[PDB]
Amino acid sequence: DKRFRREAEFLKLKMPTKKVYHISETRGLLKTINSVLQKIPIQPKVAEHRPDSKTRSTIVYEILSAAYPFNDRKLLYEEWQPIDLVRKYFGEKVGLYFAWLGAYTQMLIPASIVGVIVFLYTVFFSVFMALWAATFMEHWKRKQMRLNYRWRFPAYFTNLVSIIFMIAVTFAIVLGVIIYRISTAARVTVTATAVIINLVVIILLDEVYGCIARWLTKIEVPKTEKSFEERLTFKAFLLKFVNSYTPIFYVAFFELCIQLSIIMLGKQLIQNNLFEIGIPKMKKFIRYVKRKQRYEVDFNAGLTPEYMEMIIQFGFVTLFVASFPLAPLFALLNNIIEIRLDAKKFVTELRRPVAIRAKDIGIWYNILRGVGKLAVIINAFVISFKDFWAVLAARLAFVIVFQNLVMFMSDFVDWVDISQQIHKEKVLMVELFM
Amino acid sequence: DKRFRREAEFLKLKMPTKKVYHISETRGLLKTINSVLQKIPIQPKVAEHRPDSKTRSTIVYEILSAAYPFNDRKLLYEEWQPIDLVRKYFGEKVGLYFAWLGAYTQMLIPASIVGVIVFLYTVFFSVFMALWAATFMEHWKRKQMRLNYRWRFPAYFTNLVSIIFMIAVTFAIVLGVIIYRISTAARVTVTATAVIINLVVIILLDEVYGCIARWLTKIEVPKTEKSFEERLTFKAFLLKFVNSYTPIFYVAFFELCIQLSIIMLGKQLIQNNLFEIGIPKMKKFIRYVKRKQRYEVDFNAGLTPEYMEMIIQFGFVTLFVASFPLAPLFALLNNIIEIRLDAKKFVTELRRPVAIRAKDIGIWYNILRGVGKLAVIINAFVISFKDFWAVLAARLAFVIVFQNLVMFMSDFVDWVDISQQIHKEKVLMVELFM
Repeated sequence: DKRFRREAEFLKLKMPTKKVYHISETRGLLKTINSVLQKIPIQPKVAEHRPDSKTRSTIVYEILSAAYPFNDRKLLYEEWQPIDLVRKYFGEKVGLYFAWLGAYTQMLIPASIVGVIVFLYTVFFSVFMALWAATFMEHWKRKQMRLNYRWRFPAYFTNLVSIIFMIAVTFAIVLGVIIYRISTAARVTVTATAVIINLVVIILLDEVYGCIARWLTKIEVPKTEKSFEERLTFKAFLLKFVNSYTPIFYVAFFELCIQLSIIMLGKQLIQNNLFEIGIPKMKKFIRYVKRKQRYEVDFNAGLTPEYMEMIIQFGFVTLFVASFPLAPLFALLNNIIEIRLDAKKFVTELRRPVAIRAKDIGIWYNILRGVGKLAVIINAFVISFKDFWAVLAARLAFVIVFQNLVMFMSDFVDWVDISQQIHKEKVLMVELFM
Repeated sequence: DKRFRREAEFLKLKMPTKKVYHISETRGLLKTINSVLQKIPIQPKVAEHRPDSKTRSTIVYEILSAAYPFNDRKLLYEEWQPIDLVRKYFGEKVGLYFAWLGAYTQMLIPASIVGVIVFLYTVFFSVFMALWAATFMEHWKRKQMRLNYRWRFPAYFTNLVSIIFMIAVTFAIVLGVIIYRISTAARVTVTATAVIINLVVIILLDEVYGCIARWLTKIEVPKTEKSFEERLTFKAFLLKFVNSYTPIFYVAFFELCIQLSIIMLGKQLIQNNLFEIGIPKMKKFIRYVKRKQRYEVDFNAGLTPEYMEMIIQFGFVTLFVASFPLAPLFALLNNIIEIRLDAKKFVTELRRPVAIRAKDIGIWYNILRGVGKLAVIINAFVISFKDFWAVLAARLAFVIVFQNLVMFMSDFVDWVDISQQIHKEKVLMVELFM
């Protein structure tokens, strides 16, 4: 692993005392910023007392201006399922990211088929769709165990402040859609353009409220780098899910589901893929013996949004699971596509580090559980949506039995291996201990 | 621990080989049935290798016709909160039984106060009552951690058979109430007598369907004595909760809540207390040097129903939590009363054994969680219960927002210590290990 860099020199000598702990390193000088690499077994045996080059620079990070750290990576380049050297090389938490990502593809897999069978020849698609959700959570957890075998008051005042400015942004979005209706007001295509500039403004407000949430999480003085990012993700899916889901919410009570699917595909392709590849050309044209050349390539890395958008994709998977079926299929196309571009995007990365000790997606996981939770009553609530009073009455009745039958089916699924190998493995642990 | 008793003699010698394992015992002969006591430190040190007289006869049971096993018990007799020698003497699982029983009293404690404040001067009692339920589960679990610190197809064919005969008994109860209406048919007091004979018939059908469920669980060939009793309890609360809750269900859709409270108090006093003390007089009049006299007293022990009725008491706590408030207060009187009679009932027991290794009530615990779960929508569903169509419409609307606000408050409570002592305790474990 390497490093970049008066008080920098003196505290650099203070850092060299930490190099004098048990470390072995070297320096490299070019382009008016310092750089220092390192590599060191007996000291790694002391590291083995504290708790395989991935583990090596990993433990170097456990030891610790800027800083950093390929024929097997080229073996990935030909090779890109990928979980073996993906875990061995890319990392564990991101290995879960591509892993449960590919699981999200696997949930996407048989689901679109029955949706095509639906669109051939009506709410049973939504019912068994919710079943597909619960099963997706189910084998998500089961497979999570499988790869687990394969491996003070002013803060709450600011919480109320984020509540108030949050709903202020929400009604601001309501001004986006209502003023969008005024914008297309004075055939369908004027509203299509208003949806185009509207989702463009959503592309604006995503970075706007998003980096605003970076100020919300950055101004919270987070000591730990596990819970601060967690609640930062909580606000992220909060305002972001408000941002995305807000327009379809304006569609529902305040048809245009084709525009919703256009925003789905363009949000997949034109926004995420094309803008994401645009960022590679942004840094690229902004710029535009073996280990020496790779160290030169070092001059040439968040995950949560790349997690969260899949959440948004799951939010794509959930909400309009009410209306139109076929968005799941092309959604799965964007899934496998963004899987491949995710892989090559990881190839394009700025030297992403290791990340150890994680069971699952956690905040994202139970966040998805709650996504199903709000999703059921939500999509039902749109699904039902003189004597017309009694019509809406019967509508509310189907809402009710829809709710009770819905969660009843949810618990019915919730009724649902290698612990035998855990037991005999522990018997072997005492046996080798003997 | 002791024992009672041709092939009995030969297999008795086979048992004496198990006495020749590491055991020390003695025999005693009277009244045409055999009896053998036992007591044995080095062999108990071998028992300490396998995993304090309670632990002694406990491990004797771990070693194993009929069989069995008091100035500290008299110290309980004056002493009867009781958790110290209750755990030390009475046992751990039953110590949880009296423990979370007294916790159920503690939930009963401040709850009746606001109910009196209600009955002075309307659904907010039910709302905060559900809050009292969720908190009851909450500090039930938290206190459970606190005392935790202080310590193939034909079977499913029979499951369908129990379903069919179960609903057959349910409609049979519907014949009980409807034929009870025919019975009082040809002022209110004729219906009071019909309720009297009705609940008497419920007292019949409790033992009837109850021992029928003993045939359901006894004919299931249960190998283990942990899951068979669990599902036996599941059928027990199933048919029993159907039995009790069936009449008020007949009251609701098919006022008489005073008769419901009369069945509550009489079910507490006349049924449970008076019939229970009647069983002591049943065996008593059916019958009607220190260790010698106590061994003579040995000639002179289920728990689940004694658990389950509290469930029924919780089922008393839940359902008519819709209608009338003051049944909680006298219910708490029956709670403290049945706590005392529970204590002296444990004094009256037929030499109850030890029971180790249990975190909590389990089947009963999440059974109570589901009791709240069905309870919320249930009591709401009774609580809302030309243009009268639109009246029931608005009724259904309050049902809906009642449901969403209800579970919303439930999760709001579900947002909610000595693990520090666990950590420093483990630091002391390595330290004493050092």
